[PDB]
Amino acid sequence: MQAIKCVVVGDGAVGKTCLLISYTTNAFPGEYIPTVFDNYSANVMVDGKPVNLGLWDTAGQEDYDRLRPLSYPQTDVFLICFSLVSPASFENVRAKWYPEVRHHCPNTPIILVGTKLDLRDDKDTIEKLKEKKLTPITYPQGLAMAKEIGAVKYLECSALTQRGLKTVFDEAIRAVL
Amino acid sequence: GRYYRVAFYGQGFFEEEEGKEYIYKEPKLTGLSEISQRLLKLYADKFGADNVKIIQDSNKVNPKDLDPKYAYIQVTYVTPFFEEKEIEDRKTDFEMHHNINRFVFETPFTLSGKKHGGVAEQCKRRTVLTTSHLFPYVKKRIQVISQSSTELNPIEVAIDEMSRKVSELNQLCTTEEVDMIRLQLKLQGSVSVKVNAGPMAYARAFLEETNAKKYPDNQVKLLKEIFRQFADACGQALDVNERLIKEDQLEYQEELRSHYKDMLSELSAIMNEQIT
Repeated sequence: MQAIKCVVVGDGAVGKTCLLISYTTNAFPGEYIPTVFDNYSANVMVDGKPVNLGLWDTAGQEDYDRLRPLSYPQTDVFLICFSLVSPASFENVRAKWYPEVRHHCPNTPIILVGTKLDLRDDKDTIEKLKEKKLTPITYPQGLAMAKEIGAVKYLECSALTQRGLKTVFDEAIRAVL
Repeated sequence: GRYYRVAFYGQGFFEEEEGKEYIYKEPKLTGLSEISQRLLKLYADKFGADNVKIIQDSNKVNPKDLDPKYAYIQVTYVTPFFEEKEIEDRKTDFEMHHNINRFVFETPFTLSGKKHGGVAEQCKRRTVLTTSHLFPYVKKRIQVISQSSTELNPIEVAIDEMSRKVSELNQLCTTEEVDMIRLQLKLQGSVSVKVNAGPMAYARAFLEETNAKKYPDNQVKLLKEIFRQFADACGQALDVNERLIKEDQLEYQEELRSHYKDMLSELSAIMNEQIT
């Protein structure tokens, strides 16, 4: 069984741990069993074949900047996560995460993931975002970011509805194989 | 394959299936979104897409909670369940895949009503469902005809999670050919947690002497012993990773050894034992 190292990066509170727990345990986010441990694995059937996918769940806050790259050696594919209803995490794709990954890993395939798809259409989320004079990230803008940073894929998903969730990790594996 | 619990609730919608509960047998490595969407589609075609809803909560459904204007399909991933007497007689993976009629899933809950809490408040139910016929079967699904459940209190969850981590790390270290990427993923997620609470979160919630005594001494005794084994199994996996790493992972390995050594220091102070 071929193991693949995939490293997930992004600002705190964009949903990354939730996505990874939900996906790798095959549970809806509301029913996830809490764990005190970090990182996750899963066996994915990709194009007919089962592969092992090791998922590194990294802390995105500034107090962790200097040590986090020690996780980058031996990575096959990166996920750079932002939240579709958090414009500020979307800007940090370009201000922080894209430069950090390449400043360390010049040729590793990047997949840009927009998380929390379900809340882009959420009225309360819209109305709370409108209160700060912000607005959800559209699919065109995520694609435009995907182009500026040279990601091999642009992907939108929602742990709650499961939409686009299978696809993110299928593509993570297809960018390597 | 992969097995799923599906339960139907929809008084003005279902007929034979109304009130019933099944284990669906799906193709190998099928995920939760693939069966949920199919079921959603399949019954949205009978009742109309606007009238069909998934129930994600895995606790037993109380029909009083459901809008009579909707049919509902509860879907939950389950795994084949065997007790320790069954796990010895069953030999191959084909023996875990054959003649099975019991299936287990887990539900998070706290005694305040919240589903989720910190380690000192978080409990866990284990529900074992039993089907009327053994798998493999001519049909894709088999009706569940009984269920049984046990629950774990927070320190029993702490004991359970730490004990399995020991066995996991122990297993990694003694496999003939070690997958390095798998070993480091579980090593770094043991001695170097930064997102989740960390294994020391159990030690601080249950083993500290400046907490109000709340759990039987024999259980506190046993969690301590398990933590001694955990600290052991971290040091062994660490050393195995020493031999395997190439020059690109010298600084990452030394960073993992420094987090390990802080963890053992903190554990030493809580347990008033010098740990490794």
